[PDB]
Amino acid sequence: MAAIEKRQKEIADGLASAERAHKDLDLAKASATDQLKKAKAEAQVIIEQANKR
Repeated sequence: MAAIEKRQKEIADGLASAERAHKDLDLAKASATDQLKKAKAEAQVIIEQANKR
């Protein structure tokens, strides 16, 4: 459906495509969480949530 009949090293496209996406989403989520936490904590005072321990 994607590759008709022309492709050699797909790992490359998948690496850059998966890397750029993973990094993008990661930075996005992190930025949001940090931004929200910062704003909230700044509003007055709010504890933090433990995702692990």
